[PDB]
Amino acid sequence: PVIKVRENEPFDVALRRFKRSCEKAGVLAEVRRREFYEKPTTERKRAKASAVKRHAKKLARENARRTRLY
Amino acid sequence: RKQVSDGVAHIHASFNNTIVTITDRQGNALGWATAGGSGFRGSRKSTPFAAQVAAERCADAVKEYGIKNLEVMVKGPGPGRESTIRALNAAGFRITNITDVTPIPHXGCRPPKKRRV
Amino acid sequence: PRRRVIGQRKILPDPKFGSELLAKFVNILMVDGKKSTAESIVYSALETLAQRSGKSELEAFEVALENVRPTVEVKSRRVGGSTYQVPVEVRPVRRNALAMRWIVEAARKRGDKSMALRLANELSDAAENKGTAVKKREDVHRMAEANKAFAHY
RNA sequence: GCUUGAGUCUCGUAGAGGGGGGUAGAAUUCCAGGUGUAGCGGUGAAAUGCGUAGAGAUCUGGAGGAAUACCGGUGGCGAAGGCGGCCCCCUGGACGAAGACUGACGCUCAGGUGCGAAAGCGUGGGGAGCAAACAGGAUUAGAUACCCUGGUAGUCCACGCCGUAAACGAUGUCGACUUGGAGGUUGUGCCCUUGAGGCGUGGCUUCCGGAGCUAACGCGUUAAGUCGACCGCCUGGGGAGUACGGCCGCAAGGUUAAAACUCAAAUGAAUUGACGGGGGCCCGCACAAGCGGUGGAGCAUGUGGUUUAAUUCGAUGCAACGCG
RNA sequence: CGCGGGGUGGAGCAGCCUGGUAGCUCGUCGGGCUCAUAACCCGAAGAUCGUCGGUUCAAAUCCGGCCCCCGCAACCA
RNA sequence: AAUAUGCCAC
Ligand SMILES: [Mg+2]
Ligand SMILES: [Mg+2]
Ligand SMILES: [Mg+2]
Ligand SMILES: [Mg+2]
Ligand SMILES: [Mg+2]
Ligand SMILES: [Mg+2]
Ligand SMILES: [Mg+2]
Ligand SMILES: [Mg+2]
Ligand SMILES: [Mg+2]
Ligand SMILES: [Mg+2]
Ligand SMILES: [Mg+2]
Ligand SMILES: [Mg+2]
Ligand SMILES: [Mg+2]
Ligand SMILES: [Mg+2]
Ligand SMILES: [Mg+2]
Ligand SMILES: [Mg+2]
Ligand SMILES: [Mg+2]
Ligand SMILES: [Mg+2]
Ligand SMILES: [Mg+2]
Ligand SMILES: [Mg+2]
Ligand SMILES: [Mg+2]
Ligand SMILES: [Mg+2]
Ligand SMILES: [Mg+2]
Repeated sequence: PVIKVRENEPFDVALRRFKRSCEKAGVLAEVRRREFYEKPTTERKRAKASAVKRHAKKLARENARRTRLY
Repeated sequence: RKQVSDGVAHIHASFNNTIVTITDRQGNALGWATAGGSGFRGSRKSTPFAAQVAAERCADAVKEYGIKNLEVMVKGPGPGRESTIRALNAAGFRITNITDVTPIPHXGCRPPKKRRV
Repeated sequence: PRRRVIGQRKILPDPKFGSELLAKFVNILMVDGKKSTAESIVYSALETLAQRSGKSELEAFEVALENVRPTVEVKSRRVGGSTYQVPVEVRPVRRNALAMRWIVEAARKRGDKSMALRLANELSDAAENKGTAVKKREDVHRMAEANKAFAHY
């Protein structure tokens, strides 16, 4: 997440580009993940749960595409 | 007393406090300021405004070295990553490099057990 | 309420000067619905302050109000364990209402004789930042400055 | 005798499969030093704790241990437990294509033997981080807990022992048959690789669902469908997986496994409410914003209580008490 | 039996060693929040100091005994 | 952030 302010690059846009570079690297997500230790059982359980909810959401999405509401 | 012109600003923003340190390009610290030393205790010590105040105070404390431009290296996940750099540029140093140096172990040790509040 | 209020109630400008600001002042000073007494007291205070100073009654009243008007106050927010004294900027109508209310509180708590005398003296002190009203505004701004860390919300 | 079960060989394939050895970078910690000042660290707040003996921060150089970010994937392998940096040596299994070979050599399995997470035990090492025990601070009526600051065993290695887990897809192993769809992964064939395309065929794996089954929930070609072979296991709840006795163990304990009494239930799945310090969307002077009260004073009035011969009876959470 | 202490609201403790006056916590009472209780919040009262007798202008205090309660010692033969 | 309890047939 290292940036270089270039020629004729104002401070605000340099900071914005730095923000987006940090998010692209995802650093804060990893730090908030590593703040505590979560057991391998918890890791596996929550990974499975996230995958299950993603699958359910996408099936509900492209099923309700074939549904009229009003 | 010594003139350095080109400095490096390490921001260390944890979830509870922001430490801003201006050094030369050798790691020799020239000054520092902290959100807790800027008159903030507890609930307010870890807010972007507190980080802004601390960065401003550090900038003013490092004035006689005649620092013109700063590299910037940011560490930690705290709120003091944003307002601190804003306050540095508002103070007036030419910010030429902004880097995130947050420690990310490539595994590493075992983190503390998870809280149950 | 959970819906929304209609437009504010129409207020008839006071007869002597035709200022709805002074009408609101009279209403705020009024007690037990005795508007005649409130208007007489306000008018006596206004003429007395105009004579002691030199300014027109209306402009002198505006100066006294402006020296008391706040700009940011503190409201309570809940997160946990403690409360946030979040500083919020005030709208001008609330500014004038608060200034009038603080002036009237200070005037009532003053220790003179006739309430017209109390109000004239309090407004005169506000004309150079001395009254309990300007003290209250001082307290409000310094409390908001102390809590400024919570402003981002 | 036969080959279609079972197995061997030939060629390749994909993989955190296993054992041994080496190494890599990131990071925490510690040690030495340089710059550098009064805070740091922590919390819902706080304090214990660290710091002017110069902490925290930042830089340089070492030391050592543990785990391998990204790749990373209801992805892969393994009989299960489980296995994830990179490299090398030894090594097991699966799978595909074509052919040849052996010719029922098969399936299951009481007793037996082996493997078997974590914790734990023995000996010898190791010890960065984390952390039972422990101590202090806080919270609280208490708080021998959650939270905070430290911290030992232990997590790590070699060998030996334990042999238990919600050891779980709560679903024994093997075989055959019975509509589909969308994927994922790994081979293999055809053509046109004519744009990584389609067209098949194998293996494993994920979700939905059909007939059927099921008490229902649900399962549904990876069956809980239709059958066959063998084994294990159950017979109301509690007592009790306990006691006694065998066997195993160094111990913790594991395994096998009752009884007397006692109850008329215990239980599973769904249904309607109610409730939640569960979620979403709302509303009400519910809060918020204001104004004015009560609670203090004297009096009026009602009530409770005392009192009296009687202080008539009734109302007494909101929704009784200037009430009948 | 000797020696050192102790007797203070309902309970536990201070105060007292420097004679001019008795406090803390819990508890009790009254009200408040609650549907009600506990916790909690706000107010109040409570002991004239073991006891007798002295000293002193004044004794919880100083003194002498007396009463009860602890502690140490009660030995050598 | 703290937020314990509720035995009188129906
Ligand atoms: Mg922590
Ligand atoms: Mg057996
Ligand atoms: Mg172990
Ligand atoms: Mg032990
Ligand atoms: Mg050991
Ligand atoms: Mg050892
Ligand atoms: Mg250690
Ligand atoms: Mg403790
Ligand atoms: Mg701890
Ligand atoms: Mg078992
Ligand atoms: Mg398992
Ligand atoms: Mg499982
Ligand atoms: Mg089972
Ligand atoms: Mg078998
Ligand atoms: Mg498999
Ligand atoms: Mg299904
Ligand atoms: Mg069944
Ligand atoms: Mg047993
Ligand atoms: Mg036995
Ligand atoms: Mg209100
Ligand atoms: Mg009363
Ligand atoms: Mg009253
Ligand atoms: Mg009556």
